[PDB]
This record gives sequence, structure tokens and C-alpha cells, in this order.
Amino acid sequence: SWLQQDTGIPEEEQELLQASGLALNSAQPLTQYVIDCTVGDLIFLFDNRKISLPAHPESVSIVLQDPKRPLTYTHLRRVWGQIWQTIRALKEDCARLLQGQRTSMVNLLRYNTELSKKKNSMTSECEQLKAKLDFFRSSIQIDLEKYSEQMEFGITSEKLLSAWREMEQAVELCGREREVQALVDKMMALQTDSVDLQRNPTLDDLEEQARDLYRRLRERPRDQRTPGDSNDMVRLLILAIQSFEKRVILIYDQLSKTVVCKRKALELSPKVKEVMNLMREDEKIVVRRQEKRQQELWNLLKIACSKVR
Amino acid sequence: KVKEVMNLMREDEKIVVRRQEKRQQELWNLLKIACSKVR
Amino acid sequence: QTIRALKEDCARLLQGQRTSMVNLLRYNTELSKKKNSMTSECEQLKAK
Repeated sequence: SWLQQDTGIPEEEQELLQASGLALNSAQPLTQYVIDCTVGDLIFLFDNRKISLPAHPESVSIVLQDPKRPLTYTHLRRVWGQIWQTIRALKEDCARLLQGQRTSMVNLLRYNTELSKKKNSMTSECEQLKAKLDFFRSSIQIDLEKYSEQMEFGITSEKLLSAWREMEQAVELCGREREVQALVDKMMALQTDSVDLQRNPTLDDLEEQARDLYRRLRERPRDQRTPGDSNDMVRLLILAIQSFEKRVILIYDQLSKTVVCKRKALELSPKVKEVMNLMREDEKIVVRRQEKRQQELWNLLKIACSKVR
Repeated sequence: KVKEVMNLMREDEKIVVRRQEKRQQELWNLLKIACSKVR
Repeated sequence: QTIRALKEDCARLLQGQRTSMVNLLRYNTELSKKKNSMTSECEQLKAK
């Protein structure tokens, strides 16, 4: 409630994910989920399609420094210190949104593999019923090939040669297999796309470089202070915006991508689950009627035989 | 193992389903007996 | 320099390995997946 209270995306679109391990076990009260202070955190999503967004803190002194560079008294010891801290406040930040993603696509990478491998047994069940449907391209052709060895009797009926003709080719094209692509194709969609993101990528280099500048200034031994340059301590900030800013599209682009896959792996499941229920029996019954189609060659014998005795 | 041992698998199931064509051959030939012996 | 001569060194024996098991990881996957079709066949020739 009080989460929608502020965001407004209400419970039925609310993904509360304690750590990356789990979803929110609303069992316990909220104080099992606390932990603070002394030697982890409920990220939270929206149920939709993706759009990034750089939202930024400030601090006055800083925000003047950069539209400037002139006066530079003794004490950059604040301002300088400050500037990396905000550079460091960005690495702190960018890599918490890298958190979000690489929990929400280590829920995909789960219920991709875990479900959509077992359903790639339900479609080994297809390539048996296919090649097996084939003994039955012989069975009911080889037969229909020697009932033309009949002009020297047994041959009447013709209904049990026309009824073969009609079921020659009723079944000749019965095996619904060609799912073999919407099986494999849209299977390899997600065991290659959930492998691009399970991998993953100079912000961190820049703050190691704003490390020294905002250190070498305090290391600048005794008398030099004054010489007042706001300076390239704005360079190392300007950059440490872009390389933050840009590591937050890439992140968001790539959170989106791992809901793209979530959906597809919830559609490309019950198709190649249920549609391959049908595959089975409505090939399997449509090869239970072949026993009863020799039944009647085998019954055709006990005709041209009771009519001699 | 699971190369050669599955060479054998194929054939010593596959020949052991090449003899089924010749097991109807001779039900289907059993017809052209109890039929030439009436004409 | 000798501390640095060791990182130079260690990340040389870590070399050895992670070339000799990126020859395994090859001719594991590459051969022993195709031979896991030769044993989808078994389960066709069975039900068949």
C-alpha cells in the first residue's frame, strides 16, 4: 500500500524481490527484512514493457565550480573532496541499478532453463512418434503393394483397397512435427539471449583517478596552497556524469531486454506444452487404427478361406 | 562407447525391424494360399 | 619489482590451465552434444 502510496503502481503489478534470492515471503513481519549498520536490499518492479532515467543529487559549491574556474582559495580541501565523493556517489548508484537487472534476469535464467529444458523432452517425444509413424509408411504401403498381386482371387471388396487408399494418405500427412522449429527456434531465442545478459559489463577507473587528484592535493606538502584552479576537477566530474549517465541507459536497455524474454518464455511455453499433448495422442491414436487395418487384411484371409471349406 | 555402442543400437534394433516387413510378407502370402486352393 | 615479477608469473600458470581446459570445454561440448543425438535415436528405435 504505502509503496503504491508513493509510486502508484499498485500491488497487482508489484514485484518485491528481497535480495536476488527469492521473492517476498510476506510470511514474516518487516523486521526480518531489516538488517543495518554492522558487519542486500528489496529491489522492486512494475509488470510492463521497459525507459531509463538519470535523476541527480547536487551540492551548491560544486554546481558553481563547473560553470566556473577562477577564485580558488586554499580550500579545495572541501570542494575537491566533495567532487570525488559525488563521483563515488555515482558508482554507488549505477551499480545499485545493475543490481535490479542482475536479479530480474537471474529469475529469467532460472525459469528459462528449469522449465524450458524439460519441455524439450516433450519434444523428443515428437521425433520418436515421427520416425515411428514411418514403419507405418511401409506397413500400409507394402500391403497396398501386394493387394495388387491379386487378380487370382481374394481380391473382391475394393472397399478394403479404397479404404486403404483413403487412409494411405489420411495418415500419410498426420504427424504434426514441423513444430520442430517453433520448438527449437523460439527455444534458442532464450538460451542465447539469457546468456548475453548473464555475462555483462571507466566510471570506476575515473573515480580511481579522481581518487588521486583529490588526494595529491592533500598530499601537496606544506606551502603551495593558494594557486587557485577549480579546474580539471571539473573534467573528472563532467566525464563521471556521461559514463554514469550512459551506464544507466545500457542498464535500463538491458533490464527491458530481460522482461522481453520473461514474456516470450511464458507464451512459448504452453504452446509447446499443450500443443504437444495433442501431437502425442493425435498421432498415437492415429496409429492405433493400423492394428485394425491389418485386422482386416487378416480378416480378409478368413473370407477367401471360409469360402472353400 | 556412446559412439560405437550406438552403432550397434541402430542396427540391432533396425535389422530387428527389417524382419517385420517379411512377417507380414508371409501373412500376406498365406492369403495367396488359402486362395489359390479354391480357384 | 619481485612482488610484480610474481603477478607476471602466477598469471602465467593460470595461463597454462585456462588454455588446456578451453581445449576440453571445446571437445567436450562439440563432440559430446552431437553424440547426444545418437542417443535420442536410441529412444526412437525403442518406442519404434
